[PDB]
Amino acid sequence: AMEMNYARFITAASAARNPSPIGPKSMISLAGGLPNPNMFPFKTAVITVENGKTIQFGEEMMKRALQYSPSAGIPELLSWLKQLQIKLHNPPTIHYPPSQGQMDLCVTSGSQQGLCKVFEMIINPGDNVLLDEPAYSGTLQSLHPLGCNIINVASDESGIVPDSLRDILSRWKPEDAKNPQKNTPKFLYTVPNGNNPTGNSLTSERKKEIYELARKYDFLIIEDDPYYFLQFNKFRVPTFLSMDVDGRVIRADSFSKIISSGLRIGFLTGPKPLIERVILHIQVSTLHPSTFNQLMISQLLHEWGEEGFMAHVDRVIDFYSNQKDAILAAADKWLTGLAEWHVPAAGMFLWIKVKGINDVKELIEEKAVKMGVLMLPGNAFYVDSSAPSPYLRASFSSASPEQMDVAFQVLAQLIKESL
Amino acid sequence: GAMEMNYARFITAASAARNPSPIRTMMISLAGGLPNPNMFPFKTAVITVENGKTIQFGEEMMKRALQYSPSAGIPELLSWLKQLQIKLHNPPTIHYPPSQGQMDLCVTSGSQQGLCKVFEMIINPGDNVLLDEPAYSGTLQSLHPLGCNIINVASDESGIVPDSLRDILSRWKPEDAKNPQKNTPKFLYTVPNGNNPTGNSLTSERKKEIYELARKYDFLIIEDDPYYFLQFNKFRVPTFLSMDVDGRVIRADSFSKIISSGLRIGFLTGPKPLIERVILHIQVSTLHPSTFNQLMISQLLHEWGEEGFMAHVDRVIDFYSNQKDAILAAADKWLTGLAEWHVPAAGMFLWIKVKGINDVMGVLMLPGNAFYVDSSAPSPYLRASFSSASPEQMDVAFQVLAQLIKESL
Ligand SMILES: CC(C)[C@@H](Cc1nnc(NS(=O)(=O)c2cc(F)cc(F)c2)s1)c1cccc(F)c1
Ligand SMILES: CC(C)[C@@H](Cc1nnc(NS(=O)(=O)c2cc(F)cc(F)c2)s1)c1cccc(F)c1
Ligand SMILES: CC(C)[C@@H](Cc1nnc(NS(=O)(=O)c2cc(F)cc(F)c2)s1)c1cccc(F)c1
Ligand SMILES: CC(C)[C@@H](Cc1nnc(NS(=O)(=O)c2cc(F)cc(F)c2)s1)c1cccc(F)c1
Repeated sequence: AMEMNYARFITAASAARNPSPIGPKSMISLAGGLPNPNMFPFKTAVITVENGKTIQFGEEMMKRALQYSPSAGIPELLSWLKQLQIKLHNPPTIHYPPSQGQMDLCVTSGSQQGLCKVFEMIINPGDNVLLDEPAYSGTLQSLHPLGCNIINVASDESGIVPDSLRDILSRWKPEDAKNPQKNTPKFLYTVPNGNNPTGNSLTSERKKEIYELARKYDFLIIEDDPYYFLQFNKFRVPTFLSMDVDGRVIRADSFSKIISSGLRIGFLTGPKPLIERVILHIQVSTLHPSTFNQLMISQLLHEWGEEGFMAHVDRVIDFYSNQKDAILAAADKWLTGLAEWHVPAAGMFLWIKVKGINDVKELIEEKAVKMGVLMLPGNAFYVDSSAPSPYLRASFSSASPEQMDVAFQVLAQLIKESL
Repeated sequence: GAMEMNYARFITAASAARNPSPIRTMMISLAGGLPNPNMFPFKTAVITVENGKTIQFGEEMMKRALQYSPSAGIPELLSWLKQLQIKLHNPPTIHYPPSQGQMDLCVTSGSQQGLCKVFEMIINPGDNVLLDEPAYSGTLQSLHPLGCNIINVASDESGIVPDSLRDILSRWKPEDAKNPQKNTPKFLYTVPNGNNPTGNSLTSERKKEIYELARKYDFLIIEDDPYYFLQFNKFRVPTFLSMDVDGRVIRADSFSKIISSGLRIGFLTGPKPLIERVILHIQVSTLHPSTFNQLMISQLLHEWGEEGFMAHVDRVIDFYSNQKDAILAAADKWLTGLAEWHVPAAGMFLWIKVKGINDVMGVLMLPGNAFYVDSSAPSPYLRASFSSASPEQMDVAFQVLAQLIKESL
């Protein structure tokens, strides 16, 4: 375990944040001075749940659900998720001292809130960041105003190529990480399972190689992993968090694809000194994630248990895997000869390279639309969105087999008559 | 008439660099990245509402509630709130061109989210900001890491004293507002009704005097108004927004004291170029406020109508006014000649100056220290909460406080 200097990953503004000058701690007991919840108009709730179950908010629970709650999340959700992270990832940092990157969790208002806060905590203008393009548009949109240089790491069907990362890092010496003025990268960001838009996932062996490069040049890994629970291989690949001997990994998990996107509940797992910075920023922004929505999820998860949760996840994977089977069969049918793709390892996107056409934006935004078919041009997933893209992101989250037949029959036509 | 605003002046390099999503460019569509909501385990909901009513999310409505939604908020809530702001405040900027500061509204994940993003949009390190201490601890905690210099404007039982502001601003010539080296204040922040922690509220005439100075030295007014709907006398004071002929007011409204604090639904009203910067920052952080929680509130507001909402607010004001009376009666009984206090005009707090002591359950009592920029400095003040203590609890709590004061003198 290498010693971490967390202060180098914390901006002046982030470091300046202080805890508020304001038995077992609960808002039920400690909210006497906060707004009186008897004034709130919602009184009880029943929410039906799959397999003929319910969640009930009685009068007391409704008052809690409608009241303020801690910035890091409700304690019982944090506690249940801590145990989930232990079971799934057994992170090395569980019992490290706080100052050495003890594993710490924060519930966030979506995972993207967590990620944004992490990026803001770290990045000064002119810092270098590593990621693999095509990358999620939200991440690129988030990094742009922070004024970092984004250095693109090559990727393939197995995600980031370690040799590319190695080749990028050879630009510095390892000892340059001790010299702020050398500007060695502050972090590597990646989506390690079912990258949006590619559908590609890292292997265990590559993750080990990337982790060791992160030690060698002393940078953080931001493991943005919203499709962790949507891997089609039922043996889930070990995560960067699971290898994190140094406490250099910040992991973002999301409920958005398995439980609800609209509830805006995700969570960060990472070293305590960095997670604390994020919590303090949350505390002066959203204050906390919706108490009501946390209680819906926390109650569901407590009633399910870890087995029930994982069973749910399995049923979600089964649905998306059948959808993947269907979209790959339409691709096989119509696009063989006219386009390239890999089988998605996780998530909900098929990434289609159109052969013999430099850009596909006109092909969609005039020709495909007019034929009642829309897919997404690839340009949005690069730092330079004006550069030509031969790629299309096709979602298999919703469309029927019949709809995928039509869309791809229509795409095949337009590819033929555009060559 | 209306002065021309240079909104660029109030937008950092970082905030100005924010761009909209290329997926904004947008029938069998495989283009979207929405997860399939049929996979989500919550299926329907029934939520009981005060005075006998129910709110129902059927199957389709539940799938919407559990799914991503627009960044500024759901259209039904946005339109209801827009019409609320037009009716209450008649903002002079309603029909201005977008670039001249047309009134815009965003639903936020609580009002504080809106305010934080506004502060972040505006402040470079070393900028001057105006506010009245004692101030909301959360605002001070938000401003500290941005590295602004907080200039304290004097205040009293009627809030900010315009003559202090006048005197403070006279340091600059008004032309200095166009000279970045002079570092004229970028904004004035205040809580105009029921200031946390003082309980004091601005008067109509002072608000007009403050606005006049804001125009002359060209600063924004950040109107943080979460106790607007807890005005005890029920004769509403005109807002800074209602006098905002220039589009220099950003207003924060909260549902935290009247509908729910825990749902994290508030709203931000302001000039479109500034509100757009806040929306773009939201788009890369929370994305939007919870769709479920927005729908709860929107369904409620629509079954109530404006009349149901105001009847609700009316009963909430009566409850807090009755609490104010009880805490004041407790204070009269136990604290006269040991302490001093003004009658709160709104909100949830009694601010108590303890006589003789240089520096300071049931009723939460917090030292005054937490409401100043310099929290290490001695404070003879206590902030006492009256949101929930019963009359018996107030009686005991102040009996105890009187004893502690007497034996410490
Ligand atoms: C919503 C606001 C009111 C809270 C949010 C908070 N965030 N973290 C907290 N930590 S705690 O007090 O130790 C705590 C831990 C629990 F597990 C349960 C509990 F009830 C209390 S309280 C707040 C924010 C800023 C200033 C302030 F005084 C209070
Ligand atoms: C979580 C607990 C620990 C807090 C509860 C609080 N009670 N009053 C508070 N006032 S505040 O920070 O100004 C505030 C008022 C609002 F209305 C909203 C808001 F976001 C913040 S915070 C606590 C702190 C100290 C002693 C104690 F008994 C309880
Ligand atoms: C109508 C609006 C509400 C939709 C429109 C969208 N449809 N597909 C998208 N694909 S995406 O950018 O790759 C994406 C995928 C996710 F799975 C999650 C995510 F946050 C973003 S964005 C929306 C949804 C979310 C955020 C947002 F800016 C716009
Ligand atoms: C809670 C009661 C006491 C109300 C009494 C009112 N005072 N002025 C009002 N103006 S209005 O144009 O009739 C009106 C009515 C609506 F139904 C909706 C709307 F947007 C505007 S209604 C109140 C609200 C806020 C602060 C306060 F001091 C008093």
